[PDB]
Amino acid sequence: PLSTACSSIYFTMESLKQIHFLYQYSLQFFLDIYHNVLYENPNLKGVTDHTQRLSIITKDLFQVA
Repeated sequence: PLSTACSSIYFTMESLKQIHFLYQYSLQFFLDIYHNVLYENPNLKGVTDHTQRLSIITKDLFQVA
């Protein structure tokens, strides 16, 4: 489910260029977003239960993106 949501966000982000010419986003930028959510996450620190970590990861992905 997280991977599906991640793909949806990136493609929505890519198609966002239609409403304004300025919004030109590359794949590397979205990869940086996803890796920041994945690696450098304050909320993930101190949590070992995987379900809670995935909930934190998806919420933080939405917010950080």
